[PDB]
Amino acid sequence: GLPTMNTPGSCQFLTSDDFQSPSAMPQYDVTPEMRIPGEVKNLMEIAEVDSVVPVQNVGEKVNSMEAYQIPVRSNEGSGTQVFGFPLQPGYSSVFSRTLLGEILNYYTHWSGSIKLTFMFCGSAMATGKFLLAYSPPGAGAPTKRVDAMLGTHVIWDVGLQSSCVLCIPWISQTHYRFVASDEYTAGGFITCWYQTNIVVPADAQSSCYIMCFVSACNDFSVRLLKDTPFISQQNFF
Amino acid sequence: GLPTMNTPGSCQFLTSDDFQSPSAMPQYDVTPEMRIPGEVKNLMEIAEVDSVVPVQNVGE
Amino acid sequence: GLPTMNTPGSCQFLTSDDFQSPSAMPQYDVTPEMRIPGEVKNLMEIAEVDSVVPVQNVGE
Amino acid sequence: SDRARSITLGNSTITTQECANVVVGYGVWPDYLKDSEATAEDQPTQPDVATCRFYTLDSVQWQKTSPGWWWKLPDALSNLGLFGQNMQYHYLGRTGYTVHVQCNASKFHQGCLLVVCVPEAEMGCATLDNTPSSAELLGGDTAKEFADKPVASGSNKLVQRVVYNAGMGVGVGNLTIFPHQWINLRTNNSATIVMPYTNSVPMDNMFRHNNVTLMVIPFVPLDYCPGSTTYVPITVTIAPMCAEYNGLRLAG
Amino acid sequence: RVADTVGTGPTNSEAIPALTAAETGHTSQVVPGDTMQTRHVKNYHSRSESTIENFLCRSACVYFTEYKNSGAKRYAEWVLTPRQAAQLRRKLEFFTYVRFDLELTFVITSTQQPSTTQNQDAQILTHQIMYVPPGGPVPDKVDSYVWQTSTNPSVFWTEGNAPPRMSIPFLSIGNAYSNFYDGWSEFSRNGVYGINTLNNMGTLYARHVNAGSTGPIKSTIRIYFKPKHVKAWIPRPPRLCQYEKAKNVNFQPSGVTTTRQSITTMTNT
Amino acid sequence: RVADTVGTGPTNSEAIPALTAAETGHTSQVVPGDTMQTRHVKNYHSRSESTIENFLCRSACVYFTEYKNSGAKRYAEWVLTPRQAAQLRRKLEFFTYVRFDLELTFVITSTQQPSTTQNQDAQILTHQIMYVPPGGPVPDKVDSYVWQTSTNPSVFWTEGNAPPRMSIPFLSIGNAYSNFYDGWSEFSRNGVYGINTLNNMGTLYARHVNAGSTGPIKSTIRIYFKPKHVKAWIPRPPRLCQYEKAKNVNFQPSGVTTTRQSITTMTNT
Amino acid sequence: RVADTVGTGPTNSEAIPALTAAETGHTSQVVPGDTMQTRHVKNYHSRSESTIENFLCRSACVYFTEYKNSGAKRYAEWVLTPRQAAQLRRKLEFFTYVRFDLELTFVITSTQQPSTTQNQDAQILTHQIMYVPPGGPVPDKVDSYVWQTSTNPSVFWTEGNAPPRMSIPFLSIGNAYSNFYDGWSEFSRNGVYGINTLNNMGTLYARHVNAGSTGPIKSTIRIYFKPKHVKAWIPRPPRLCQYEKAKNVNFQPSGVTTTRQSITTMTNT
Amino acid sequence: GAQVSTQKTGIHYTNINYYKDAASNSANRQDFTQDPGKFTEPVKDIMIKSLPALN
Amino acid sequence: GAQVSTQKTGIHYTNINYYKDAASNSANRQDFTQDPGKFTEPVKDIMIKSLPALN
Amino acid sequence: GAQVSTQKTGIHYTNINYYKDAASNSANRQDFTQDPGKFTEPVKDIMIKSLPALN
Ligand SMILES: O=C(O)c1ccc(NS(=O)(=O)c2ccc(N3C(=O)c4ccccc4C3=O)cc2)cc1
Ligand SMILES: *C(=O)CCCCCCCCCCCCC
Ligand SMILES: *C(=O)CCCCCCCCCCCCC
Ligand SMILES: *C(=O)CCCCCCCCCCCCC
Repeated sequence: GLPTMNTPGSCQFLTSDDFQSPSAMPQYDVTPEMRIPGEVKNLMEIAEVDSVVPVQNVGEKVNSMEAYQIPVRSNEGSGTQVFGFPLQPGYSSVFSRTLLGEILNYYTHWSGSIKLTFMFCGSAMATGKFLLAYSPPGAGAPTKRVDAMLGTHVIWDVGLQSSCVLCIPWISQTHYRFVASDEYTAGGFITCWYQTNIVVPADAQSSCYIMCFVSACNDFSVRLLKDTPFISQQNFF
Repeated sequence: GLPTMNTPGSCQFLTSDDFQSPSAMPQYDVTPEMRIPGEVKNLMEIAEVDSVVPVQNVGE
Repeated sequence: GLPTMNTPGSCQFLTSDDFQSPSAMPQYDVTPEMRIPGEVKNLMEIAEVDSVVPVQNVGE
Repeated sequence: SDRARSITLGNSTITTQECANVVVGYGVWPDYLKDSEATAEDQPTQPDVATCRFYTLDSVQWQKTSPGWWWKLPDALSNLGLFGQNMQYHYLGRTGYTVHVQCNASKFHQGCLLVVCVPEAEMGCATLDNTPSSAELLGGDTAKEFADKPVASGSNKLVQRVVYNAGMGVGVGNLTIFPHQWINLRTNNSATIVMPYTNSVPMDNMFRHNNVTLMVIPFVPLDYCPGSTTYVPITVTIAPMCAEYNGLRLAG
Repeated sequence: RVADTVGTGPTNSEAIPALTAAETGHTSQVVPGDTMQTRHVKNYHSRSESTIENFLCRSACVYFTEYKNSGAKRYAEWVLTPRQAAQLRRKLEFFTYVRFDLELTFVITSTQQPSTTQNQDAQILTHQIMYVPPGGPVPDKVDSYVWQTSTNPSVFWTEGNAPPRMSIPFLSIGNAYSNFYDGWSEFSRNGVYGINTLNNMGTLYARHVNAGSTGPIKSTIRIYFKPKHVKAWIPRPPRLCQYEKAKNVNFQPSGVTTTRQSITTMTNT
Repeated sequence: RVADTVGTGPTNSEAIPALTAAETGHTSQVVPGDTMQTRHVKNYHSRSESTIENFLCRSACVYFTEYKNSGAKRYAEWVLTPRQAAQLRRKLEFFTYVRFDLELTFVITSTQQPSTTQNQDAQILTHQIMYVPPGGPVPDKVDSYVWQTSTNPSVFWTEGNAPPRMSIPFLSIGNAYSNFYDGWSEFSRNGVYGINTLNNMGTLYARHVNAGSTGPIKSTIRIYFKPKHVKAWIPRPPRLCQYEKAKNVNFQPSGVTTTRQSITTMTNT
Repeated sequence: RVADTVGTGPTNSEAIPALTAAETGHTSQVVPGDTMQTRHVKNYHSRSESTIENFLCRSACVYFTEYKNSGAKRYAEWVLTPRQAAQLRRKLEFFTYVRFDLELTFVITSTQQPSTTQNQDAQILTHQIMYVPPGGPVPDKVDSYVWQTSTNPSVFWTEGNAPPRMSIPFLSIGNAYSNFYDGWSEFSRNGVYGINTLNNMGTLYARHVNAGSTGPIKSTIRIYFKPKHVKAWIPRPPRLCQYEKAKNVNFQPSGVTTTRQSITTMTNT
Repeated sequence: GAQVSTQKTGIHYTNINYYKDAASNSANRQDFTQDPGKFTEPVKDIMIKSLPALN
Repeated sequence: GAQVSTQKTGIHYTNINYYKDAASNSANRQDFTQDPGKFTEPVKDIMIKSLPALN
Repeated sequence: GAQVSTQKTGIHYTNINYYKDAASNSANRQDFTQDPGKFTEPVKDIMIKSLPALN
């Protein structure tokens, strides 16, 4: 016949290969398709959807709904911190089990902007202002309000419209950052402070909560598939 | 020769496969066909034919 | 299938060979290039550069 | 202006003064089955305005400690009106829904609810080698309630109900990929979702498959000071959309 | 795919893109130029690794069974499901309904078993793997008439060759496979719950076609599933708990996340 | 293929499609819209799996024989018929006359046999399978002159390679093979009944070409038939009884169906 | 490529091509015809062997590890770097920044280990090599759930076949790999120096998929890297000293050159 | 001399014949013609449904 | 009957289908259409950023 | 979609790409462009041989 020669990689099973293989059932006609609502064609469709972030998660809070709630209250003075967590989804305790964060433990690399939304869930007599800050890395976390207003920030005023978005720009030396912890591809720190006290009248609760959401922007992308560390087994089920 | 590479499923015998294989008798001419009544080309031809149903079938 | 025949040099690993082989990561898009100064495309570029010669080299 | 809404289906009309828009499904509005997707060869029954109209279910109190509630959709309307009398005489049917959840409280109250319509919400059992009974999953217009503590494992046909796993073994804060709205008491008093028919078959029997489950879950507890109203109800109202039925037989 | 950043200068306007109402059930479409001054960036990034036909289209080991050329356990039986093994199962359960074609690939290995047999001398082993569609005869022994394979798909494989593979169509009676079923198959609503016949796709049998040696050899067959030509509908939250059973969604209650020291701390515990 | 349902409204007419006479030997052409109100359905179903060249075109094991590299039974003899094995035979006997080309495929395996031979050390086995058309010399021993194969088709196969295969034309002297023959070959109408020479297609011989080992090895050859290019005429009722013999249609009387409790019961026994 | 010599006659001119200033940091462009009488020569020589995509595009052994089918060391772990082995490493360090695609090729061999096991009789070995991208589960034993390979690239190879190979893209987060890093990853400038995450490209695992024999077999896997599609920037002086460590540039001080007797001697010592 | 034909779908493939015998060719899978009217309705007179079978 | 398509780059390749079933073909890797607007913005009224979400 | 290119000689060959990734292609051997003027003569002022380097 036709003289041929085999090359390295013949008679191997590579799990990522695409080759054609004969059907075991030939001339089998499959059932028609129907239009089912909500077809998914990309996983960045469903990473652009808001998901409640468990900011609190200190001891026994993860075994309750108190994880999702962020305390804020009427206190003396202002310029006290409300929360702080580091930017690094798919590593951080805060972000690893969010909807964004679990489409990001299947990938090694990530790029793009992330938008946090906050929703004030006090009474309609409560009012206040917050400073929602993001600091690039290289100087540690800000420990005062005056240190935190030197970074990117938004001042949020609560009225009608009970949410505000802090969009986190992409500021990185590299085009991608590792999903896993590395100090070369450090993300920075996201902190919140009282710009002004929570002020309430009599007969309205002086303790209120904030809920946080996280989603990707439209410039976001992920790269390089890998197994997730979050599912295990000891035997077949 | 021409560089080639083998893929999974080489040197297997799949019972449903369609491949060409050389004839053991080459240049053998087969007998002519005749028209025989009642050629069957599909089995749904012969499932569309009435057949007596044994509705009773209780013991003997 | 198509009758083929293998020649000497099949199932060898020659270290100088150029053949195509499937990627283990398919549809992976690589990072963009940037212009970095001083690209090298030949080693005779960098053999045409003066280099101090150690003419003396007698003992210590 | 943007906060006023009116929805008219059959006899019924709903009107709200505080509204967060209407969420529509996956961007698909309810429609009748096409003749290029149909399998069943009989002529459908389409009752129209005798099935497709709002039905109020029983109210349930929101307390300072409340974990949440769920209703499984075709089997929460199964005893109500002629909706309930067409699904026991027919083998098949398909319908979308408009779910409207109401909860009004003063401007001195606070709290937040998540209102989700979850396709095929299959729920675990407290005992790991049993599956739940149908008397632990299905109400009939009475709400089933979640728990805040794990259900102990006996020799149970009980559901494993915990708010934070949502009774399905998933994070409860990730239920926001399903069509949803929030009722935050300082903003709005109602939530409207319009579900289309979601299934992998064009019609299905409705007395052994529940293709949607409504869940109302507090994320921020109800809180108020002494002197305020201490009883705040949550009412659920559900209207069929484009109901069809096929396969007429005897009742059962 | 990825969109280009657009430059923006100072603002002072009645526009309020940052303020929103998240009660509406709508994810805000705010981009970075809204809240701050940005430069114009050209992006050449792509979203080609996060296609559903990249995510699910890699071979994954679903099961493995053992069988011997002597004594009991002469053949292996397995009902095809992608739910015995955690990793593949979790990926498919990002969706409620999926539709795909399989490609089965089998890695069959053999291991000599300890014995006091003198003068063992194996011949090459040939293995038969037989796919039996739902219903029809089931082999009850090695050397039954069911291994004739007159109309059941079957492959034969001699050792030291490439793994067998075969493609399977989409075999559902429905218009998609369902990964979740919130119902009973019985009209009484009794019996097993979450059991449905949309995901049937037969049983697999495997045996030795010869005992080559006088001594005992035990083989292990590993089955790999690779979805292809995938379509998926209705996304779901990922599984948070460990799986317990292959037919149930049953779980042990698990905390939302791992803990940390304070709500201001920048490290995990 | 499958036809589309057509919508129908109420009737009250002198038409009577439901009433018929079944004495005429004609199957009624009534469709569902005749007897009831129907909707219009588009059908996209096909009848492509029920073609005769799908039904009969899968490999099926017809026979297997054994032979050894020592002692008696040095070779295997088999007269080619598809009537030794039940499953293939039943499928072909949905028809009276069939015409097809074969594809033979051979799965040859070897197994070490127990002995007290010290220091066995097999070389690779090579096997020869020889097809002998009707008439002509028959080997009477391993190492006869008939295995020269000067004009008999033959294949040689070394172990650990792909199964051999070869195509055979349609070899009948008639214009179709017959699966039934209601006559005698003798003009006296004596002798064997149902025996005909339209289905002759030689004999198959198989041996080892070397005894590789000093110890005894026994091989098993399995023959697979795959019809292709099929044409079939005159359909027949399926076989209801178990087969007894390969040359006869002889049977043990069997009941029509399995029983049940009553003529109103909705379960089987 | 190579340029042609041009003929020249006598000169006596105010031109001074031979005289130059080498303080300017410019290499003189003097050709032989400048300083002497030359003939015209046609050159047909080429510079095609000194392309960067010839110099670096040959397979080079980077590492080898061993693992056994019994006892301890059931699998082999290796973090992919081209810096364990001297020869490949030196060639890449003619440049500061390089960008290329790998082709991995594996030469896997097995050797019987001495034992007092009677009646050994190996079956063919099958090996699994599993590439794990940075992060994600790491096998801690042979027979963990990580060898499922649901989303990790993996190959399986049976003995006596061609070496496996696979291509790897350019996997850097940077726009080129760096062979030198003059910094710390920490902002404090503490910890390890010269450590960077631009050159991460996972870990490789290798095991036996079966123990074929009753006796012990030890395998050795050798990994070969072949750069291809290369681009390189900023050339550097070659390494003069022997390498000590794979993560450091640390060296023992070495003399400039080897010695000789005098500055007028025409031989080496 | 290649044939290009359509595949079974809910594209196209290429086939070349390599042998000089037409009994060496792959099986004919895509022949879907049928005629049930030989076995159903073998009656000499034309039966019309919506009219008596016997007058 | 060959298809020629572009490769993934920071050229072209050739493919022929060899089988008569369309479930035997290699996986579709290069389909990059997407529409996140079903899961983000499922609201009936059109939301305009730079205007109040609630009047 | 075949490319035909010249061989290294003191004829032509044919190549088809079989894979959908451009990192699967054979090495580029025949790129012979070069520019030594970055590393030799990096000076701002143009040096002319046959004229003083320094006036
Ligand atoms: O290697 C993999 O592909 C592979 C290894 C482990 C695996 N999943 S596991 O949950 O870790 C697991 C771990 C062990 C076994 N297991 C055994 O090791 C074993 C030995 C003998 C009989 C039965 C079994 C058996 O069920 C089954 C599953 C999947 C695949
Ligand atoms: C018509 O047959 C010519 C079309 C191009 C043929 C390509 C042939 C492929 C390789 C040869 C197959 C030869 C089989 C004997
Ligand atoms: C269109 O298909 C014709 C283009 C040229 C075809 C070359 C075919 C290559 C060799 C045959 C592959 C046949 C697979 C059954
Ligand atoms: C352009 O590519 C068409 C030119 C003729 C192609 C002959 C193809 C040779 C055999 C197929 C190689 C296919 C690799 C996937």
